[PDB]
Amino acid sequence: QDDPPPSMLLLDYQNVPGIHKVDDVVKRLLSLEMANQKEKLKIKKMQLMNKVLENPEDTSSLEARIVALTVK
Amino acid sequence: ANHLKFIARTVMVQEGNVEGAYRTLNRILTMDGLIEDIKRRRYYEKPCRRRQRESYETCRRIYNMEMARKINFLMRKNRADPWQGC
Amino acid sequence: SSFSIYPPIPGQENSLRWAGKKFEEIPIAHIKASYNNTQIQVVSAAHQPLAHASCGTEGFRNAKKGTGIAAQTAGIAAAAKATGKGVTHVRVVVKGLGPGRLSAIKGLTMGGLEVISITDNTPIPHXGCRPRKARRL
Amino acid sequence: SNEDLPVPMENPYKEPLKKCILCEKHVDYKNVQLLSQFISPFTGCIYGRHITGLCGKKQKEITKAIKRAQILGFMPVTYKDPAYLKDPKVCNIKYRE
Amino acid sequence: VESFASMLRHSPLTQMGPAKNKLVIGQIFHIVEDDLYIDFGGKFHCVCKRPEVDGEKYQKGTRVRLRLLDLELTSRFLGATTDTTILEADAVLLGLQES
Amino acid sequence: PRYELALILKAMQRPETAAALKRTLEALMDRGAVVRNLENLGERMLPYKISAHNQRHSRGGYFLVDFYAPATTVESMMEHLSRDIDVIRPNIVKHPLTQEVKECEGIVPVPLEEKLYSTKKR
Amino acid sequence: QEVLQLQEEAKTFITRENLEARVEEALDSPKSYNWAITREGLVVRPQQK
RNA sequence: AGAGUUAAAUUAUAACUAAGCUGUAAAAAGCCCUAGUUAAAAUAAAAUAACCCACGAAAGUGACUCUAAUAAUCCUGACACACGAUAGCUAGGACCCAAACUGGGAUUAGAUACCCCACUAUGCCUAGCCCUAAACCCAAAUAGUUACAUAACAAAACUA
Ligand SMILES: [K+]
Ligand SMILES: [Mg+2]
Ligand SMILES: [Mg+2]
Ligand SMILES: [Mg+2]
Ligand SMILES: [Mg+2]
Ligand SMILES: [Mg+2]
Ligand SMILES: [Mg+2]
Ligand SMILES: [Mg+2]
Ligand SMILES: [Mg+2]
Ligand SMILES: [Mg+2]
Ligand SMILES: [Mg+2]
Ligand SMILES: [Mg+2]
Ligand SMILES: [Mg+2]
Ligand SMILES: [Mg+2]
Ligand SMILES: [Mg+2]
Ligand SMILES: [Mg+2]
Ligand SMILES: [Mg+2]
Ligand SMILES: [Mg+2]
Ligand SMILES: [Mg+2]
Ligand SMILES: [Mg+2]
Ligand SMILES: [Mg+2]
Ligand SMILES: [Mg+2]
Ligand SMILES: [Mg+2]
Ligand SMILES: [Mg+2]
Ligand SMILES: [Mg+2]
Repeated sequence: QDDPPPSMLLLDYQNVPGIHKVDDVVKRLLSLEMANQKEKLKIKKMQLMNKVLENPEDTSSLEARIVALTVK
Repeated sequence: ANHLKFIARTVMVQEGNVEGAYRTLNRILTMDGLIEDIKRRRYYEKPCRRRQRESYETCRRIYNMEMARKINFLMRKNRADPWQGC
Repeated sequence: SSFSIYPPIPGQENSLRWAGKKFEEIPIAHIKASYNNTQIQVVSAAHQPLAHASCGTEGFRNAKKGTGIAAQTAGIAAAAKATGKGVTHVRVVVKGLGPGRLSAIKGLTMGGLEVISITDNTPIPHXGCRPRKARRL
Repeated sequence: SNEDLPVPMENPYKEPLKKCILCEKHVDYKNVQLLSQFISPFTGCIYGRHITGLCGKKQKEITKAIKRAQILGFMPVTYKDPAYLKDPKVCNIKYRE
Repeated sequence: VESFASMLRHSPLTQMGPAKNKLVIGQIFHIVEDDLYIDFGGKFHCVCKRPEVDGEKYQKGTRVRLRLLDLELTSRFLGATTDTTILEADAVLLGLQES
Repeated sequence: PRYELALILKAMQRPETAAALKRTLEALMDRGAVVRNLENLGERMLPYKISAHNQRHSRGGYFLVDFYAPATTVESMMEHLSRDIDVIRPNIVKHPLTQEVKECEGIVPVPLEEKLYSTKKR
Repeated sequence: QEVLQLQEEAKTFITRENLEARVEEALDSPKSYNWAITREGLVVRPQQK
């Protein structure tokens, strides 16, 4: 079982630069606090494959799909 | 029960006649379908009959509105035939 | 002569006074026209009853009271009792659908009473109590 | 060698498809006036497609928007709000004859 | 010898384009008491009624002006494998030809 | 905005109306909500009499609050407003601006359908 | 782009510091969403009254 | 599948007036603790939109709001696993209204039927079971073709 930390930016609003210079207000509005269960699954799936899979960019591989089904 | 009174389903007579005003009220209900609705709520129809009634009402509305179009489309072909005894 | 079907809204101020009183001040004539009986009651603007009449009280009995003529006579009788108490105009509210709707409306007209507004308040459930089963006559 | 033969091109005379009244417009449950124009003033019923004339997308949205206002307390249920009785007529139904 | 394809390109019918809302002149070839059978050069003959003004000068061979709406009236009804033609055309009168 | 609070308040004077909004917004902030703005729709006569807290109300004021809140705290906000007596009817809906107006092209005409029966001589 | 507009929108959010000011301002500036539609599809704003 | 919510009708109940009220092709029985109007919880059911044809594997679902959410990088497959309207059973709670059974009235040669009046199981909520339907679109799943060609009828014919 996994537990995504609450105060983390959602999947989309991570790689964009200049986040840590923003005030706590916007960081609160983008964290998992103001995101529904759907955004939580993305973070679970993103972390899970990066720990077990070898090549994360491959989605058609059987191992990648097994990880995806396990999250569901 | 909670709404204001004498606003809904209300008409006012003009020039002192009441038969004309009443017929206006009936056309209001018939167009909105309340008159037939009250008729069908006197007794209860099972959902089996309700769908069988909506499959006969819809079919009639298709045939009638299609035969109506053909009549209007062919209506112009009713003038006196110019080639009588040709 | 611009005439509007819709009633004068109480919130506004419409200069349309019958017999010196406003629209809401005019008494009410409730008509419950069922499939077997027709009951007519006239009430004041404060919902205080003035006179009551029905096909049963006018001598009609059993099946006879459900006919149109019985409702027509009830309208005449109710208007006469109402006119005795001094009412000229009345707003008639029709309740239910039955054979006595037309007769009762013109019954008040020929009984010495004048109507200005017609309202239909038939009980229309929006989904409500389940009605009785069908009749396999 | 013959250049007079027709070319396989799409029809250039395709007139643009008809737009519904509320096309590209955002319906809402807060503007009673927009929702009130599609309700019969005497009874309070909601007109169908054959009377309203709206498309298949803005007819369901109007229906859902109206019913949301019925319960949330923004418009009357059994009659049209008399304040919006003088708005321009968009429906194609005539009661007076 | 002119190829048939070249004939269609320069034909007046092709240059007309869509038949809706086109001002086309025609000639009357048959007269009834109230119906004027007008030939406008199309496949069929359109029928129009005599106007109340200058109605006495609408005679056989007279040229009039038309506004074509449908070149040939034809519609499809349910249960019909083939459309039922009317063998006529739809047009309206804008007056008589100004010679 | 993410959530919209369709708030209806009992008709009263300026001081208590401000106090009612002040504590209602305070309750929202306690649950972890960042309110964007407050919109006033004025006082209007209610469409129908609404029974709330053993009272019959015919006139009330309309107010609208939009905020970002976690999904699990919606029930607490609804439950809190139910116990309050100065609010006649609270309702929470997702903000209509969250969804985008889907692009439309036109009313595509549906041709009449053929080949619904056999071609035998009827 | 999405986070940039939230950066600007964060300035006007209601905080406990300006809870009174926003409430007082709201009670003095009524606004309505009502607008009608014509047959041709043009928007009619009742604010012209 | 959960949580919260109620517009129209109806009833307990109160006030006022009236002597009758319900019911049928026609009546009787029942009621008179009643009927009409005004004020009004709970329970139950979801007008118009729907002349739309969407979601689910099927049975099913169309009052409002929020939360969770609709397998497979996209073949076939049982006696195995999971599900399955309505009626019925076990335990608790609810009961407006409808209503098998039962009693009364009428009809009839008889009517333990059709028609009228009263009321119960039950239809409802929570937990468990039962696993049956004209569960029928009487047309099995996946890919396709419009070629060949009309038993009849129906919803045209066919290949892997
Ligand atoms: K409903
Ligand atoms: Mg109610
Ligand atoms: Mg449940
Ligand atoms: Mg007796
Ligand atoms: Mg009573
Ligand atoms: Mg009780
Ligand atoms: Mg369906
Ligand atoms: Mg499947
Ligand atoms: Mg699927
Ligand atoms: Mg399989
Ligand atoms: Mg079962
Ligand atoms: Mg059951
Ligand atoms: Mg059961
Ligand atoms: Mg047993
Ligand atoms: Mg039990
Ligand atoms: Mg019971
Ligand atoms: Mg009962
Ligand atoms: Mg018996
Ligand atoms: Mg079935
Ligand atoms: Mg079978
Ligand atoms: Mg099958
Ligand atoms: Mg199979
Ligand atoms: Mg499959
Ligand atoms: Mg197939
Ligand atoms: Mg044969």
